[PDB]
Amino acid sequence: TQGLPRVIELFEARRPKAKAVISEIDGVVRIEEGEDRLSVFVESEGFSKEYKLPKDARLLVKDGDYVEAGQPLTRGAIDPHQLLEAKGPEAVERYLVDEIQKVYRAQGVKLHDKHIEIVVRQMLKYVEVTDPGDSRLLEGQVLEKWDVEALNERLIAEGKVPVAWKPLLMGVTKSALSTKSWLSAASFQNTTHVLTEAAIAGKKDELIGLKENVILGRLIPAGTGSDFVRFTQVVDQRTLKAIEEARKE
Amino acid sequence: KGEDVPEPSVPESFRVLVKELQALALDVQTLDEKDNPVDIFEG
Amino acid sequence: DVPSKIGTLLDLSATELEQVLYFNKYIVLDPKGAVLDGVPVEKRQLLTDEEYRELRYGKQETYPLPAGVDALVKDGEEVVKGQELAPGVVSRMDGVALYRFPRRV
Amino acid sequence: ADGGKVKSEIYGRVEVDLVRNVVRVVESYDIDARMGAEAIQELLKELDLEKLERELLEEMKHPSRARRAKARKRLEVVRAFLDSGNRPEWMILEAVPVLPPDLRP
Repeated sequence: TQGLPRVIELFEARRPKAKAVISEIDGVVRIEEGEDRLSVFVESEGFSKEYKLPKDARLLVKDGDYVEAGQPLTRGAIDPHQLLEAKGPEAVERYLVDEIQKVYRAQGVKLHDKHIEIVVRQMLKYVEVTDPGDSRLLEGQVLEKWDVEALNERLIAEGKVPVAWKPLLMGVTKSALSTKSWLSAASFQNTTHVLTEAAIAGKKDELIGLKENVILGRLIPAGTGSDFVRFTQVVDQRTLKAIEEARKE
Repeated sequence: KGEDVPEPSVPESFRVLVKELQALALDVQTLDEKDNPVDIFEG
Repeated sequence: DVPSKIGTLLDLSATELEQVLYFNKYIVLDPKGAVLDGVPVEKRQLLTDEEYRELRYGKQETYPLPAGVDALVKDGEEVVKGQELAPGVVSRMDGVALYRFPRRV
Repeated sequence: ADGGKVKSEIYGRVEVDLVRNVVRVVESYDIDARMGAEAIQELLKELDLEKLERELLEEMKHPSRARRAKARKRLEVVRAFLDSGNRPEWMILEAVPVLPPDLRP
């Protein structure tokens, strides 16, 4: 796949068309039988992995090749889900960006990597629990919501658990819905449930992002509306010596 | 008059939100920085 | 809702159970159900429209008889389910019989 | 009757039959099977919460382990409730509020 379908395919982060095989472990190569069914082996002393290939498989490794864990073996797309859990979230990040730009580049567009970088960061924004601290061990939680409950339950009030987590590859749209903010979660198709679930629990918003604030018509928390700037006041010289004449009476 | 437009302190569409919700139950209550109920009505 | 937010906090097997408890006949044996039925009372669980009648207000099923025909059962008699009360009617319930308004003294 | 004598052996409403000179007790218990939304409303109003937090934090250490995800999906709601403050009785309204006139003119 190429063009705009591919750009979606990456952001949405889906098992792509042409799920090119990638070695689960590093070792040596051992391709066998080009006729009946075709298969590539990855093997060392100890582990020995067998990957059965469609035949129509356009693999580009000749026999007895040395190999690296998570490195493509059959050519085509990598299932960025298989990559994550087999090479890393950081490593996944750098793949995605590199691969989207690939389309935009080859059609002819120039645009900064740091742009795509920002979105890919959100595609990773989430984590699933292993052995919890004050919840159930199946929950999907924001990475830096469970950061105050990690190296702070150890920075002062130590005890219980730092909470063990695992990274998760949310696909842009699915990373959209799972937001702390009932306000924005509402706009989406199922509005009852958000408002149901959310009301049962104390659920406060905080109005971190933008969409949320717009929904209530509040003043956007960016630019002229960013706390960092908005509070700035301005006074005149003659006016400032109208405070020297009035603050010690 | 020739005055520098308004400064719409609380947007109507906020008040209309709070209420449509109340008419369904669901408390919906506002809070300031330090975290004490603030109130957006009073009209 | 999608999971059934009330019909979780009291089990109430998803819905149907939770759904019948106003319209679709059926009553829930709220507190301290102290009865029998097939087994003892099912406490935090449903019960049919007939089940409540049999349990508090009592089952008093009338056994009406055609004029001219003499019945079978005597005055003080414990009559069982499947036992013929008359050559005209049967007993759907296990209970004692009596003469409500006679025709021949 | 007969002073401290003839004892009743069954749970039941009573009939006194002065013609028959017999007392009868009808098999019916004093169950409190209310119905409608008050039934469910009552059922939640009589529900200890942190006790149900124990019933399920003790449903994690000694379960049969066949459909454990069912008791888990119950916990979500329970703890969500428990920490929020929401008396889960307010899921059945006493007063329905009315939206102002010209918010639906």
